[PDB]
Amino acid sequence: ELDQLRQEAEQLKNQIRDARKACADATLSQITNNIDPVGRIQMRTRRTLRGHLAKIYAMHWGTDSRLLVSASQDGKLIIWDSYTTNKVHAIPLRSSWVMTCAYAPSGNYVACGGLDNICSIYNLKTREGNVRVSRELAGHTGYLSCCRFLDDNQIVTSSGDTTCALWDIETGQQTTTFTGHTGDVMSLSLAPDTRLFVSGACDASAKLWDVREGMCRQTFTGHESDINAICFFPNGNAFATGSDDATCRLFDLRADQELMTYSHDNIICGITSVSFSKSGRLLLAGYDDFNCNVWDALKADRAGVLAGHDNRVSCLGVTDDGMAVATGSWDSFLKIWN
Amino acid sequence: GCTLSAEDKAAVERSKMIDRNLREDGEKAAREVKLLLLGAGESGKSTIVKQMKIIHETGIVETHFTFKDLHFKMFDVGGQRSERKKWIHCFEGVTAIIFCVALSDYDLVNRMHESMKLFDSICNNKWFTDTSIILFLNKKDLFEEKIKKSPLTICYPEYAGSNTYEEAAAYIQCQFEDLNKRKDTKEIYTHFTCATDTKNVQFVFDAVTDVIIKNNLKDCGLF
Amino acid sequence: TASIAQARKLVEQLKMEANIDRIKVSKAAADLMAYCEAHAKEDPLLTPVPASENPFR
Amino acid sequence: TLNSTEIYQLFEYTRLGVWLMCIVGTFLNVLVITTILYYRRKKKSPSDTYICNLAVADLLIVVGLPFFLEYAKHHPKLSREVVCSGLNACFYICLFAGVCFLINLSMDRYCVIVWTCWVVIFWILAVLMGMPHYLMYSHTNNECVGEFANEGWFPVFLNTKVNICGYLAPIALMAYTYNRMVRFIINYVGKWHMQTLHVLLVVVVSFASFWFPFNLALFLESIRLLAGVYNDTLQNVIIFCLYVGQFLAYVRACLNPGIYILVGTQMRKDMWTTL
Amino acid sequence: DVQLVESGGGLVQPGGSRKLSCSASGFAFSSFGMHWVRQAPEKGLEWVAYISSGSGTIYYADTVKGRFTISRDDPKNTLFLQMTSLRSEDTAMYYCVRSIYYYGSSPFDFWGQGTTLTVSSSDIVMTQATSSVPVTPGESVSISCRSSKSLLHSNGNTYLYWFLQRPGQSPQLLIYRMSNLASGVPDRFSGSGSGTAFTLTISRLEAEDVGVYYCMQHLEYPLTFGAGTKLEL
Repeated sequence: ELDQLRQEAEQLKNQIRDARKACADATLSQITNNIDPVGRIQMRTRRTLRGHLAKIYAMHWGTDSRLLVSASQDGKLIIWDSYTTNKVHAIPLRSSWVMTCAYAPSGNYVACGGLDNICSIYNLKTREGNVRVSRELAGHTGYLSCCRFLDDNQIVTSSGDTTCALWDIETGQQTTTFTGHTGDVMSLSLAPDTRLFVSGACDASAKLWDVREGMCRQTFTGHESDINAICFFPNGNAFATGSDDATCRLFDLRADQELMTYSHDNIICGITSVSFSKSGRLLLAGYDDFNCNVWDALKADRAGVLAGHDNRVSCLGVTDDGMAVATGSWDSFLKIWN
Repeated sequence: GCTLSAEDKAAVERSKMIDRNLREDGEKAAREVKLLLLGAGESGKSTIVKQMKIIHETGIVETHFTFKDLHFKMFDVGGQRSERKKWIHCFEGVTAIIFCVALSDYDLVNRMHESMKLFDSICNNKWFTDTSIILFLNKKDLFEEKIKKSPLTICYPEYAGSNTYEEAAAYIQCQFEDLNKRKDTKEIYTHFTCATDTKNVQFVFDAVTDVIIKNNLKDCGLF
Repeated sequence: TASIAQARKLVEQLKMEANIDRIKVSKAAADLMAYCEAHAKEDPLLTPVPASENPFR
Repeated sequence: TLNSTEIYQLFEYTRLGVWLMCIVGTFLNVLVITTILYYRRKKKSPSDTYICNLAVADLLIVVGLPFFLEYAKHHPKLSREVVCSGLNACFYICLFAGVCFLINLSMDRYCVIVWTCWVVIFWILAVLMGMPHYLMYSHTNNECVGEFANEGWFPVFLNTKVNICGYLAPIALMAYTYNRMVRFIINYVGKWHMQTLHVLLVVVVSFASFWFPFNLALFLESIRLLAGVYNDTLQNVIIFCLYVGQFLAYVRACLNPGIYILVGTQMRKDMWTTL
Repeated sequence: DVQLVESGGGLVQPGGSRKLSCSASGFAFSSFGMHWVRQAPEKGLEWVAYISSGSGTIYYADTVKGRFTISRDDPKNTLFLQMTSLRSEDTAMYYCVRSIYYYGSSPFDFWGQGTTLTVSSSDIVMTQATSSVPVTPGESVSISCRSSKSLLHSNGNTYLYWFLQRPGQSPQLLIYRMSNLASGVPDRFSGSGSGTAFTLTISRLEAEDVGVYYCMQHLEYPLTFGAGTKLEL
């Protein structure tokens, strides 16, 4: 009956909790107590990109570490050349309510989506000389939160109907759907070798999914409300999350536990975005208090602040070679720090 | 720019033309009036959009129309079953809110209390501290027919007025206005929807004008 | 019937998630620390590069 | 000062610590310019740009008055024909500049309530308007701040033209606009007590009060020169009128930003935070 | 598909005037810059005129200043050349070329068809060895083109372009900026070389690769071509 199944789930939860606790002899801090501190991180602003006329909601770096794309609520996608602050393309959208954007790893296509429950794929290289819509992918029943290219023919999306999906851009049909969350999925992150990915949702839990067969492998809890951002460590064996309780967290795949908590007593606002450095030593996080903090990821110390925006910082990214950091904000500006 | 090459100058000229087109498009799109349409399930939103769709030009639904050389756009988000707290901050900065309530629900499952809860949630929000609300009370005739048999006291235990339209409608209107807690900043406009054509859109037009004028006067006096 | 199927599916998921192999926290911490130590020289943001090879002058 | 010109001498000898007034006035002007210009033009409002330009005018006056005279202090061989030419221009040009921007400021409010190419055009117009008197004919045709030609068409016309198109036009074009605005606002909102509307009132009151005696002097001077010699009343009245006048115009140019901080709530606070 | 068709050529009395037109169809005309390039009856190519996108920049060759005028009409998708005081040295064949400039683009990618005009009775120098070398199908060949002034800019790019003209056709882009392979070109063509010394390498030479090869520089106006080297069986 139902009651025996609830008791069975309680016994399985107790078994998981005891098996996790039985292999936690030492802390990450005790191990990294003898490391020298990083010191002080002082980053200046090198470029300022202007031309948006409303709030900026997403951005993504190109894989050549020079070009990038930005999305805003005035109904434009803009492609920027960060070295000279020139505009390469400007794409008008059919819907002004856009919440995410992505850049293909090859450079040929660009993806977009928002409150219209549709993911749009745009072709950047054509004989006619203008950017045109290549495909529209429909089938989600809630707003689209994030999207990431795996290839020129495969894309992974997450939505506020508590599901994720994997698409086939040639055909336009879902090949696999990932279910199990009980809240709106808000963020998503691909592994470096592109065989697994993580998803963070509004039930205050994160899940590890396997791309080849749509099954969940591990579930990580510990937050208190509404994980908003997630990212992989460069090694591919750990990840970090950021939520509304003004706290970042570091989770480890192989030990299936929690390693460190990045919280301060003077910070009481939520976190919008999170990212790592190139070597995985610094953790950068954006907040609602118009700032951006830089944390020593191994000693859990505050190392720096980026304080050049006038409204909420909504998006944040680091280049592939690790030469610069880009931040976007609701005051309609993008800045490059180095 | 004296060290640039021949191709760099043409790239800069292309970027300047892109800037010009962006500025002209923003100047053109800054002359719109944006309204957010809300309600509690089946209230009569379809009737309002049908009887205001004077001209013609799931996800989200759009409607563009003109009335006395003034353009309006009305967004409807009744198909979003996800969490409202995660996408409502996209709609701050709209000109006004159109809230639709049906008067025939005072004895149905009441269902009026759900409308009261939604109005209290949206009127005292942290993003709509200054956005004006236009309130439509649809289904007047069916309320007239139903009140003659089912007394209003089934909805309000504290009611003590007469069982007739003129008193009960004013009592409902006051039990909906008396939920604002910022009577110094915003305002509530009430209109009992009538089947006669043009009247409803006229009321919207008058309200949006007298809201724009008070905004221009409130702000430009800052110094 | 729907609730029983949901409960059985949740029990099967938890039974599948409780049979993986776990390592100690100290070993995983030492592996993160070693990866951070090895790649220190190739991180521009940790150790600022001279202005002669900074593309954002 | 100069024996040949023999004007402004009695006040000029009795100048004591007027450099302190120049310092306390330039500090105000530069403070206002910094506060307006360092905060993204205070949300990039355009009407604020005009007020900042008005400060650029007032400072000119102080810079003109000691410096050239101080040069005469060091070099006492100067001739009346040249030094006056240099001095006069500054004074007159600033007057026109202020007037123009004041008028512009009024429009920037009026068009809102009832419904930098412009800046460059206005500055060019202001510079042009002063063409006849800034430096021509030297001493004979242009008074050194007060009186001239002790013993024809060009002075007579010049004086009346400035007296007419430099005083009456602002005092009417601002009083009428203020009347219409303050009468219109009441009907729609009734917000009579508004911070902005006081600024234009205090500005117009100051502009009418302070510039009055000097224009009175130039008026009666042109009238008496046209009509009768009247070497008694003419001399006494002109002497009395030009004396106090210059002092008033000086001090008003020095302290004009003072009303901005005393009355303007937002600008006072912004200026304290900026400092 | 992409098409550029020219008209307005014929026999002209010397000292007269004429107008040539170039109508495009198949692409976004208003986003491209346009060039007019002419070819003498038995010689190589020489650049003539250039009009920008948005008509904000116009350049002319050193020999047609004060005589020729270039213009465009965007709504009808037309490019015009007005020619006055026709000297006998203007007898040629005129081509209409499109080019677009942004980060990563490929200028000079589509060439027109050509119209024939028959008038009756500090520059950078690019050098090539013009002797028609013999080839056989299967082997590999190299082609050289040395410049007088270094084509390497300070931003890392080297501005050299390679074109191929098969017998009785219009030129075709092969290599742009000394290394990049054009779209639709088989991977048998390679381009390399340092400043003032460049090489084009063809491996496994087929039977459709006979023709004339030209090298062009795009460092600074006026644009200059090479004499052109011929491959024949």
